Amino acid sequence: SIINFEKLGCGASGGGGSGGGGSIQKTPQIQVYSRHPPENGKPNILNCYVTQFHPPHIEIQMLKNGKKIPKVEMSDMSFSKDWSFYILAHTEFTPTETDTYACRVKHASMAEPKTVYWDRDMGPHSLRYFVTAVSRPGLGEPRYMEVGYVDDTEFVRFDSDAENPRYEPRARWMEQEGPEYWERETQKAKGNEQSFRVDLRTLLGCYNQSKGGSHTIQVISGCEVGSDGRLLRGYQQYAYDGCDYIALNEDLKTWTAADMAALITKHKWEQAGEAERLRAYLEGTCVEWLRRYLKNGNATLLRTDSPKAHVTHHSRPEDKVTLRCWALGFYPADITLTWQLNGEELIQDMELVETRPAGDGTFQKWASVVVPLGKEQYYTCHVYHQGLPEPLTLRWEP
Repeated sequence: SIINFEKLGCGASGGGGSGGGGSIQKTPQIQVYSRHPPENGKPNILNCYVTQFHPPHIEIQMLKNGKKIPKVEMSDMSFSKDWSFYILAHTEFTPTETDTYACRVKHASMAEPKTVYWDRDMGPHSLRYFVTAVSRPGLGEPRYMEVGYVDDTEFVRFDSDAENPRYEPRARWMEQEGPEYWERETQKAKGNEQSFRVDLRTLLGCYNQSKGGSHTIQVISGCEVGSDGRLLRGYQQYAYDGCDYIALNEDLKTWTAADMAALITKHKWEQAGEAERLRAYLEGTCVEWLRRYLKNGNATLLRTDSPKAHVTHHSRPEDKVTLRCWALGFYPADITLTWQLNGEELIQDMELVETRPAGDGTFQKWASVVVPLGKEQYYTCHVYHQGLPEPLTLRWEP
């Protein structure tokens, strides 16, 4: 159960650089890839994973031979611990030898849309809430969202963009909570929404920003608990336009303000005993609810799916070849892939892709090395994942 938020009540920012006020934007990183190994003539799903961007507004289109693909589904948007947003667009498709696919992204951080072509050569637990408030001049009321996570698995979500917005289960094991829970969480969310609506207004004044621009407030709030059930760490951190604003220190008693506007918030909260209020929530309410949720989803929350790995072989100019080690169908996302040349791990030549969602609950990742033609048997790929009885070791098999 998320905490009830207290307004920030900012002061003049005196902006002369980085503050959370008028954010310097983050450029989207894009990966375009299929969910399953591509086989000409076989139905598949093409994914366009977009990450690391800010502001949250973004336009994504998928293209086939240069023409917009009509039905492209979009996952709900989320953001990461570094405040940046991410989303997954995907479409059903049947690849052929000559059809070209691409993903085009328009975002305020770039002068023009970026088009990326699909190339297919071959113990401890936590309860965290990620909150987003985004003003939208000319597009309606501010959008407000509360997204809850138990150990990185989304389990609840409230999104104001509806006629009767309500807290909703995002994990099937939450269906164990009765009507009272949903009703209470929903009303609390609607109350929190009001506090953020007010803060968006006052921050504009503090940062001397135009009433015509869109701005974002983000919060990460929650607790991390050990296997013995004791609180390991408590979190209450805010960001304005993607930049740190104010955060509760690990002592759960003091605040760290990031700019002059936040200094005023700190003083107000100091005088009002806000840290004391958060400490109580973090050490009690937060931990108690986390225990309840962990009970509710128990096995689901400790599940693993081991990676299925294989190495593919690709030509290069002259006497070189690329060996690519693939890890597919694994869960959770944490994984390590390495390449070794007779006992040593390679850094120099290795290329990697950020771990990405297959779109079915599992993840994918690959790591490659460029090696001399004829020396493929001198290299071995190593795959490390918590679901494996032991690390996988593999080599190119012609």
